[PDB]
Amino acid sequence: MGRDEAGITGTWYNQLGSTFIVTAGADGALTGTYESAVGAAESRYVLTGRYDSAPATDGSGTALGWTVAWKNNYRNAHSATTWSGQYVGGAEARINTQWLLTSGTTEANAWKSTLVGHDTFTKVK
Amino acid sequence: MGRDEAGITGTWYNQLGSTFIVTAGADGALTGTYESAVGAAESRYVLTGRYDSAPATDGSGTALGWTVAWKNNYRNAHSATTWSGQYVGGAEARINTQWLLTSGTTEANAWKSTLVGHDTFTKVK
Amino acid sequence: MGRDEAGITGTWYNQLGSTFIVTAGADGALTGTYESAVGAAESRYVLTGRYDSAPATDGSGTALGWTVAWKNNYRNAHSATTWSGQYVGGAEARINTQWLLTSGTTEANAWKSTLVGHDTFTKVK
Amino acid sequence: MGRDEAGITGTWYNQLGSTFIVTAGADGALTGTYESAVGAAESRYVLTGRYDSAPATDGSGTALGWTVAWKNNYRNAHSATTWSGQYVGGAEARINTQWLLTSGTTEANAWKSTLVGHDTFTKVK
Repeated sequence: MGRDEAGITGTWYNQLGSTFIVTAGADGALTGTYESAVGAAESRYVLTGRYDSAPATDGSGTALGWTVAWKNNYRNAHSATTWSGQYVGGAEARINTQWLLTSGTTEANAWKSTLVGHDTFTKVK
Repeated sequence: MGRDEAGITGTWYNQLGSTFIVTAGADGALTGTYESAVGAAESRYVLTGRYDSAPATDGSGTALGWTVAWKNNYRNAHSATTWSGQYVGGAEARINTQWLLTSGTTEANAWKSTLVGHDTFTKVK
Repeated sequence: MGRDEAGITGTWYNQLGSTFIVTAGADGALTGTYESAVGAAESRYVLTGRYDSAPATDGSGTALGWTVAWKNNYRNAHSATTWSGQYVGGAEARINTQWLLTSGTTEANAWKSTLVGHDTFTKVK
Repeated sequence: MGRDEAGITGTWYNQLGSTFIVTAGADGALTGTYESAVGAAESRYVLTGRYDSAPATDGSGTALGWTVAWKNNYRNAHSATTWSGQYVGGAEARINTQWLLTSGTTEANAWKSTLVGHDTFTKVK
């Protein structure tokens, strides 16, 4: 099994009130669902990603990332977000991320296609 | 099938000489392998991601993203990159992306954990 | 005078313990000094930037940005950070930012030249 | 004088057709005007920034950054862009940047306040 397979697997909540439900595989796979509290989103969306299944043992976090394309049976926002970050274990376990949200645009509007931000996920709230 | 399922599936090359091999599923799945020409990388790494399988029909690109965790049997760089971007079809087809590369760090070094950049992928070179 | 000239001018502190001392001009100028609690930095560095001197009156924040090149008489880290964000007034006044920190690199290493992060500045601590 | 004071000072053009006119001071100051070919912009805007006036001599680029707040006598877009990058000298001299464009928003919309992109500036076109 992956070192933080147990630590990562489960339900996570960010500062916006969004819900991230993920299963970490022994090989490095992340699969689950994402529900955003904001934006052009309704209900759950598929996510997939990857994590470092053999992280450093020096107190460093565990690198990971995942993607959601914002299409499900209720809604299509013609966009995708990727979160890139690290898992930090312990009593106050966290996933600290930065994200890039790209919308489909014409070539003329591609300069304004991509939003950037940061989400912190915790096991409570 | 997804609108750009055929357009996205295949081999792509970026400005650094890296090779992105991807299969787009009808549902929105991206699976494949990534080989970086630079950095702490050797040979192929698993990737997974998502794309908008029903994009707009107004000339807009197709939003997508994917993740690579930089661990395989040869090397572990304790890091993950996510690419967020859009596919643009046509004779000069492209995937234009921005990326976030997070390394596992201690809490003290988390401020310097994340690199940002941009890759443009084409079907040739 | 600028709408938030009074609100912006002064001393600000971020989550890392860094100190941002700024004067906002009536025209949109930002001038001052920055002292980082982390990284390849010692003592104060010159900063300059700009802010929207006539922001919206709908409860929106006030857009602004500034730059520090990390050279002073004590130290040169061959790098520059830009912070881009907005000022939010009130009892819990804040400047919420995202930043890009570019280091001078060879062309071969340019892909790994730029760090990204986020700082929140407040009037206390 | 700064090592690349002469190299940086002048007129630069990016891939969008925007015009960046800058004077580099011996101390590290950047002052000038910016004219964007795209977005909510008309004519010239004030810019200010900083550069490393004593860069490395190992073939590395010269770190720099600057800010434009998008208010002038013609237009106010309640936003600011910061460019962070490096100057690379030679026959094909370039300023390679990444940028963050923050708009003033309500707290509810702050998650979608910031665009990210990349501009490459050259002395011709």
